[PDB]
Amino acid sequence: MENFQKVEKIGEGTYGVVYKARNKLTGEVVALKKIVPSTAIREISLLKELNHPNIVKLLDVIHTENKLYLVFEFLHQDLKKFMDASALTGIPLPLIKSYLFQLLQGLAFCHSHRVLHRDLKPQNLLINTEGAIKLADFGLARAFGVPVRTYTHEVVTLWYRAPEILLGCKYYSTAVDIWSLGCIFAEMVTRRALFPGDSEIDQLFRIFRTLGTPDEVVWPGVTSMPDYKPSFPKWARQDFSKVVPPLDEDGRSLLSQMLHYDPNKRISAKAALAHPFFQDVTKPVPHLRL
Ligand SMILES: N#Cc1cnn2cccnc12
Repeated sequence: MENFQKVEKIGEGTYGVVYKARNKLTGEVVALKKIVPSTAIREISLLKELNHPNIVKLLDVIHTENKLYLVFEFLHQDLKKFMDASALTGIPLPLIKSYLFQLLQGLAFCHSHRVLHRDLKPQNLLINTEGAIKLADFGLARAFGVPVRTYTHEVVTLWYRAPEILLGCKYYSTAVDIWSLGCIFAEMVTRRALFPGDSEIDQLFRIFRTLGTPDEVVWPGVTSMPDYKPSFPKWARQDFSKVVPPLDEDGRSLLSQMLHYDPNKRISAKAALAHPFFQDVTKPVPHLRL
């Protein structure tokens, strides 16, 4: 693209290469995404108007030469590297709470417009020096489906995937995003992924092992989902105090609601913003290494 000067490759999404680049007329540095169906162009252009302080701004959509490029605001780090970087000591809780609170704000906005992310994970949560956290690639899954490999044949992570998706539900809701964000929340607290599955059954069975094999008591209609099998092992549910120590009562309460099996029982973003866990939320600034 002639108006852009590629500074460096900085990623490789499900969708393709991500470059840091600098607008040749506007001086602007941006994230340049290389990704043509009529539908997909009409879906992306909706995304241009879906603006929020906790959503990485889509600056431009360039359709030229049957190539598609998306230009986003550039942020210098993602939550994955920040988490690796804070492995030895952990993210201080007040910072974890701030990030969760901002991310729920993002989702509450998106969801109010009936837009899902579908593929939340630490690598798509982008952090700045100001104590801000933003959701990247929002709305991209519906525009281009969610691949098993990346264009680089990289394996797409299952770790944050909701059970109803794993169980073959076609028509899933905004609750899928709540699940993922609860998995990330647990991960920030404990410094280990909650459910690090390396296939779909392994991901489903890691879920069942911590939370209990769902049944018709806790999840009405589960046994009639497309990929449910009566032969599932029946595992007992673990208590959360074992799952996420040393998270406090409020956090653990909030966490369990974000991880309800039944997508209709699972906490909404808007209702999670009201949880008393956030009573004393503040906005710390992280110490970063640019
Ligand atoms: N999409 C996107 C995006 C915006 N800023 N970024 C920095 C690093 C990696 N990806 C991005």
